[PDB]
Amino acid sequence: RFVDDYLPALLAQASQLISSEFHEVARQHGFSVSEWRVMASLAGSEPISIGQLAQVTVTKQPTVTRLLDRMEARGQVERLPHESDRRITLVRITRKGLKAVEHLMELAREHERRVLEPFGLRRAEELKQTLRQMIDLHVH
Amino acid sequence: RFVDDYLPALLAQASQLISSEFHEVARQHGFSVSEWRVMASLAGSEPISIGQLAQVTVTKQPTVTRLLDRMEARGQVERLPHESDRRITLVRITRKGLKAVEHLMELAREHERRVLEPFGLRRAEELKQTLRQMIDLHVH
Ligand SMILES: O=C(O)CCc1c[nH]c2ccccc12
Ligand SMILES: O=C(O)CCc1c[nH]c2ccccc12
Repeated sequence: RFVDDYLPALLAQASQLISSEFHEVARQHGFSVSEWRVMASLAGSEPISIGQLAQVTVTKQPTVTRLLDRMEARGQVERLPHESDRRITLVRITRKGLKAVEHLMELAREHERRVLEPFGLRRAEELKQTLRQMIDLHVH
Repeated sequence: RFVDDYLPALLAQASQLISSEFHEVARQHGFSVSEWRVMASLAGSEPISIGQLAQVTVTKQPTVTRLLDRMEARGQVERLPHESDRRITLVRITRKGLKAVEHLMELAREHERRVLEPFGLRRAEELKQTLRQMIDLHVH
């Protein structure tokens, strides 16, 4: 059957199944999916643009802006002007947001280790390498 | 940074970027994303359950049921009773739906070939193999 080997379908199914496993943990720790994606994407990062955040969190930019309105109100993130461009807003995690998400990030790493363990280090690194190359070739 | 190598984030970004490329083609041919996923998942398939269709199309089951209401009204799919279980509904593509989607499926195969060409046959097959194994290990 067409769908059994069609790459976009395989990527989307694998992504949904693994992510839905971790979302149960995230919600048990008081996070929504979008809050978790934003804080995990910003943790240990320099400030990035709203558009970059939208791409890496796979969230539409108007949705991200509304999310940042409330996460900034809760002191978990901060928006800042671009040092040069008046049309670009940067965003960073605050210390409060980092402390809020650090434990969950450790649980995320453990869950990822469990997902990748049956494949071995070689196949795991090959998968991550291929995905990174694909993203860098298709990002706008 | 955590997010740069986190497998669920890599899978979701790669999936979104590649799929969004093909969705432009699908809509130019008059398909919505959900209609394309249903018809492509059913093409060349025996009847499958609603729950199976929801999993492979990564669409919530109530959403799939509403979608099938209108696709069945347009004669593109047919729901049928399970030969044994009264609690299971099966669904299939009709000849009309297959003829509607066949050309688009060829374009999908060409787009996939372009996406995978830089990686080579070995890395492409390794990726598809790993994704299939991951789905089969995490599907409920
Ligand atoms: O490209 C998409 O629309 C998402 C990938 C995808 C998930 N399930 C699918 C079933 C058939 C064709 C494509 C898909
Ligand atoms: O697990 C998810 O919520 C989807 C995967 C995902 C996409 N972008 C992300 C950014 C940070 C952490 C996880 C993700």
